[PDB]
Amino acid sequence: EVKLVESGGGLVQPGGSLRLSCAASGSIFSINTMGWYRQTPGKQRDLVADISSGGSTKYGDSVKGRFTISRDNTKNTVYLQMNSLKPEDTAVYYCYGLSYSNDDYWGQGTQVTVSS
Amino acid sequence: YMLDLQPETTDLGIQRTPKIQVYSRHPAENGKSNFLNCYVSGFHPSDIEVDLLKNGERIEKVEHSDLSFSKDWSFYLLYYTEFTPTEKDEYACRVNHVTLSQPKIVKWDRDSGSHSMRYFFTSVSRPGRGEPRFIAVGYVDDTQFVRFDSDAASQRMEPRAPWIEQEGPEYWDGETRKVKAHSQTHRVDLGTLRGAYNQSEAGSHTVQRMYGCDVGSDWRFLRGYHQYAYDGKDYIALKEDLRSWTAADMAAQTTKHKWEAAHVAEQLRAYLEGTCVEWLRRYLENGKETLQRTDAPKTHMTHHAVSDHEATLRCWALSFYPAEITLTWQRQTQDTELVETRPAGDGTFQKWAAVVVPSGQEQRYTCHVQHEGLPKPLTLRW
Repeated sequence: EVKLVESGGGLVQPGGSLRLSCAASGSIFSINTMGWYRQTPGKQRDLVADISSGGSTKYGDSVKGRFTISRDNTKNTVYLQMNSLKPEDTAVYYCYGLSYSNDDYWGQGTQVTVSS
Repeated sequence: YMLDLQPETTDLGIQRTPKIQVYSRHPAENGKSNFLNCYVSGFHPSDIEVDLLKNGERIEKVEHSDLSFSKDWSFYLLYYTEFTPTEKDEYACRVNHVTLSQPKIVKWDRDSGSHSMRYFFTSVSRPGRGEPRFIAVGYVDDTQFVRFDSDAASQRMEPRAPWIEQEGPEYWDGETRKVKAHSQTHRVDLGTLRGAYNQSEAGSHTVQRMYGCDVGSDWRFLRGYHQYAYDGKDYIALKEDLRSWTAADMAAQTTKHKWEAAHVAEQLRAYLEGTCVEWLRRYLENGKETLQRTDAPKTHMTHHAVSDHEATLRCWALSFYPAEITLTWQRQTQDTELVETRPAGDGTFQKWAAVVVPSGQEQRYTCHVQHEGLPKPLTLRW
């Protein structure tokens, strides 16, 4: 029903930055919370940052202070400013969204690599 | 009242996915204050991230119970919050765990006897994050009454039941001293078991410890336990006779001989056969209004059409204590859904059984409710 378009990944030097963007399709009333998870070396994915349509934010402990999520509520699009990137931040970052009925939608992901 | 052994006495010489349930404490009513619960159980290891969602966004003030585990060493937790449900609002629970490739979402579908005292201890190593996480809880039957969390600010053993708050400073100073010794034991055993299994110093591991005593309706000693587990698997345990040990692998055999030569079992036997039951009797008397009560199940039935031909009948049982209960459908051990008993958050428990019956044959099915708080077993029908 809902599609998530992701952009802004790629290669970056240590200490550099990157701005991820995620846009949801459909009606503006189709999506509330939007954010990012990132793939761990193992099976699971870990919370990076998410934001509600009202602006309430939550960050994972690994990215507190360096990462910042913002929202453009006229187009249901969120942005993730990733500062001070380290090799430990290298992963596939999945955009996700929650419908107002608690239905979750997941994007294909964007690879992020931090050099040595 | 915990064990009080010297620290050197008890020195030492599998991943499960959580089951999830979302429900309210009481039947949902418009404008009536309630509590939204998310009960995760049967998972290992203990690290888990549980969120409560309202209309597709996180609920801020969410509380959870203290970490405990069952007989198979799998953990269980209850996440809850106070809420007033209205017409439009929708609720769910999101759980993340090492066994899940992505967080799982479960929506809130709005439409005389024996006694025991238990103590559970969990220690999880945190390489580089600091000292291991230590959590200890005490139970009298299905009621938690004390707690300790190494990450809490008090660094004290804290009451979790009204009848234990009567105890004086000598009691709480002693329990705080004993629970810190339990933590130091697990702290050393984590470094010991790591090298005993040739594991790296960068991974996280878990040590679990359980002991307690059972008494009959005459409050006389029945059985005692003292079990130890490493990473969710049995390590060493005290036999029912309380004088011999049951070890699993080779490293546990080494601990078995060091404990046999130091006569550890006799010190444990004296506590379980004497001290454990003595203070269990004191708790049962001091909390007689709570621990010796028998709350009868408040029952009712619901009917939900599934395919306009087959219809689902659900037998409910709510607000009952203790947790032991039997629910059966009589036309039938097949095509009958029986859910796990779950805590309500106020000391009571819940359970329901379901039966898919053909439309028109509703009055040909009966539900039987067997509870020790019920004089005569109830029989319910639509």
